[PDB]
Amino acid sequence: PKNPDLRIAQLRFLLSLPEHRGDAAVRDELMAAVRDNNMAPYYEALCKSLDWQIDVDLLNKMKKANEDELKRLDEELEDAEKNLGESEIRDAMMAKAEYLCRIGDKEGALTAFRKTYDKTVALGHRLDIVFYLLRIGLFYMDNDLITRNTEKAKSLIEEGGDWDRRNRLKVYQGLYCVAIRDFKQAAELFLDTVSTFTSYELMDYKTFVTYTVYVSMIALERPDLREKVIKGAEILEVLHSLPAVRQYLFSLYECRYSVFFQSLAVVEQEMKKDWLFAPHYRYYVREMRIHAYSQLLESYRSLTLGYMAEAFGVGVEFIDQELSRFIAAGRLHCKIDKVNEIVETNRPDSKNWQYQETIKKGDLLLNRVQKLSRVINM
Amino acid sequence: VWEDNWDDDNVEDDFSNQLRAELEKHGYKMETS
Amino acid sequence: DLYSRYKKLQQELEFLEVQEEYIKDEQKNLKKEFLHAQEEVKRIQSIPLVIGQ
Amino acid sequence: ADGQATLLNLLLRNYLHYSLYDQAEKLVSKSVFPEQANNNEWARYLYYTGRIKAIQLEYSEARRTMTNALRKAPQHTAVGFKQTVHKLLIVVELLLGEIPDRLQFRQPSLKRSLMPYFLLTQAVRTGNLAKFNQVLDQFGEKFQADGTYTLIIRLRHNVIKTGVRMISLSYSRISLADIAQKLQLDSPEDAEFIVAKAIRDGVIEASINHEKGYVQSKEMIDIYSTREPQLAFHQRISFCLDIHNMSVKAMRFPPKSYNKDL
Amino acid sequence: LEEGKAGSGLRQYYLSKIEELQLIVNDKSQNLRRLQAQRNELNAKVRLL
Amino acid sequence: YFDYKEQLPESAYMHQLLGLNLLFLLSQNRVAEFHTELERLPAKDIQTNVYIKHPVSLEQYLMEGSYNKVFLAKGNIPAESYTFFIDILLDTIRDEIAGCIEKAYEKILFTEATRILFFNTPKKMTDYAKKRGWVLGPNNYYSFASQQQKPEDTTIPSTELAKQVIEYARQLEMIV
Repeated sequence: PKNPDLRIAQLRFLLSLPEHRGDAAVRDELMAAVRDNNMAPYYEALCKSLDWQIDVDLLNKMKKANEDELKRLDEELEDAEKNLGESEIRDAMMAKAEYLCRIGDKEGALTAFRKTYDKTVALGHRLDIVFYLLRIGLFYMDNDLITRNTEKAKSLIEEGGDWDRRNRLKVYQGLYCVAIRDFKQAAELFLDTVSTFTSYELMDYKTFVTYTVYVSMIALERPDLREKVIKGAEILEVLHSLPAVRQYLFSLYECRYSVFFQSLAVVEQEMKKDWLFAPHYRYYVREMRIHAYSQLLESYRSLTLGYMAEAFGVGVEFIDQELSRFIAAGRLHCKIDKVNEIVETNRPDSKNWQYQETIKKGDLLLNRVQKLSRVINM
Repeated sequence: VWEDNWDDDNVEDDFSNQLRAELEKHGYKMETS
Repeated sequence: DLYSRYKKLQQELEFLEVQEEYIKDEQKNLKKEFLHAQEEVKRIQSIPLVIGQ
Repeated sequence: ADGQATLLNLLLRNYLHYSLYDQAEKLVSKSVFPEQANNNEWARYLYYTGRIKAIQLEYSEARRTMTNALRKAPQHTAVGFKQTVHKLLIVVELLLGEIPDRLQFRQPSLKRSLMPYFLLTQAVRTGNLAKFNQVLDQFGEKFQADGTYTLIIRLRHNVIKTGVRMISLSYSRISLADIAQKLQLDSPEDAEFIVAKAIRDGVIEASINHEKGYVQSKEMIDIYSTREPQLAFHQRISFCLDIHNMSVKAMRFPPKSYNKDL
Repeated sequence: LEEGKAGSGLRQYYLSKIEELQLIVNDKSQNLRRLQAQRNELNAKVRLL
Repeated sequence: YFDYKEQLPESAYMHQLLGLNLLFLLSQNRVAEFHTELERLPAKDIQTNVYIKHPVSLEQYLMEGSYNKVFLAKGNIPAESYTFFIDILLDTIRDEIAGCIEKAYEKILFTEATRILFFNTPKKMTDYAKKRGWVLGPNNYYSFASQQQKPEDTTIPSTELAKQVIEYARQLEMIV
């Protein structure tokens, strides 16, 4: 839900896999378990927790408090029923669904948000229900259930984009677009960060900037950064929060690998141990290394091993297999030269290949018109 | 997109045996290599 | 009647086969007349003209 | 012959474990093949004839038809039964050098079934002889205890062929120390011999040199861009205009088949 | 005997295939003459213009 | 051997005669018929004798190109009396192996031919001098007529391009 129990219960990823940081997560998890009715989440995730000595102590109180608040919400729902009114019943069933989201049960919250989903007097309240399903869909990390209500509730707005409602849906677009590997369409989502504010519901502002600095720093080239973020005052204002981001931006834009490789271990360690950003940590590393190799190798035709080894600050035996794997596997440039131990490429990818970029659509289109010939008479 | 999972699985699975991360080792390989 | 349908049918084979080059001539000539009359009715539209409403 | 085909499934299954004779069912069992689908007989029957055709290392036919057969039969079960045809599928796929792993299928059966074969089916790409030779027999129980160890005892000698094929997709010219020592094969005889066998294929070009003992190479594999282009894509223009021209016939004749009745 | 039913039978079937080729020439004349009537109707239309 | 009735008992020399058949097919450069023939032979009749796996291992070594394994493995053949026939196989493949190793793309030095080629008996330097017909330099083998072909004058391909244009007006404008 929108309560801090989404983040406290969201730290279960770093609570489960690593055993070193599993002390603070169980510290604020066990301490914060008495808040927002955290019984069912940690009881389901009890396998990654301590023994049953202190576990069975508070369960007797939480199981009766859950029934007390549940029967009080049922009494309020019965008092609001059989009466002339729309917002009262929607607030009763909606509050019951919010408590059922606090306990973490999507069955009674599924039928509850289905009933109040059918009692929507306007489309804005319906989109609010959709967001109420997204705030728990982030914890449940479901794929289609979060795209169905947004795909159906996306069209037919007719009321214009609000300041933080449509921007909040844009933040959700940043969430599911950072989860997926789609970047060329996600590089335009965070452009409205000026209207964003500190939203304790899903992600803090510093966490939103910290999460978008990877897709923006890697998924964008130098002109895209110079136009979008370098020209904008957003990163110019928020760079003072953490001095490291300024180093990873001025070092990458300045093409200084001596500090980039020495300080890249912080990006490697911080990149993992995250809820939604950890399973994709391998794509940012390789994509950023091939992006930097294409950046430096773009303006450089021939490169000796001296200036390259001194520039990157690493042995030749490692960049040898690096380029060996990234020429065939990565497919970034043409054949490499090693007759004089000097990387020398040609890259004839403009004159003839610029016209040869359509031969793929010509061959696939040729098979497609062969299928068109297959449709003939059958 | 399952199209990118071929390269991500190629390099990710390729490095699953040894030198998985290798980013933490460069700091020790700078002075030795 | 039974065996005569072959040799009697050959007359229809020649009468229908002879129409190939004929329909070739029509489809190759009627489009030349189509562009002739098309340019004849197209050249009627002249630059000097009056503007109405 | 539906019932006769179902009897042929159990007879061929009786001939599946140990028959190994190909004088009758091969080139004699092949019949007119009437409409016999049953929506499952393509999966199980094609899996049977693919298991029979899996002894000669079929690379083109059994790949596409057995992968399609894996894509068939989704009605009842596509997880508990497709794990074996998927196992043999990737086993015969890793022989070509390019082994596609599990990407579009998410089920907790092929994972546990593929865990012992995973490290080696990924170890085929790198192609290490001495280490992986001991890694296979180290913990190898099921994939080598499957019987007669035929395809794996041929794979132990196929590692060098998949590796040299990875070199064929990799750089063309061969060095004397870097890539020869990297491939665990320091022998200028079979190196230049196999590389020459790759030159006589016609898909790539290379050269050999000897000045002080090391093998030099100009490694100019520049594409035909600005190098005899007319002779390069001349047959591409003629062939593409012939296929697109018979496609123009294929868009001129159907209109005749349309106006034929009216 | 067995000739008029077998020899003239396969010769009559070959004559039916010849009738199929004359059906290809036939319907080619049909659609070619209908399209010919279309072009003649358009050129006759601009003739009316 | 190839009969419908399977009641015929398999003879002990059947695999031997089929081994001589594979030796003849591999000797006559018919290795394609061997590749398409590798399907019927795996019947698992004995699979413990070295003669059953000998043709497939020797042919696989032929595909690998490692000739040192065959020469060092010459003493591994048992007392079976086809060793002289194996020497005949080497006598009928020495022209293909020696012919492919002496292609002479750019240049090769004799210090390698001493190891790749056979013993110091002057049979290859005499027969190959009258077979290949090349020049003999100062203890070195020179290679001529390598990438020396002059490109076309663009006259004939222009004529065939004109004929292709004629065919384009033909096929593109035939029914009209």
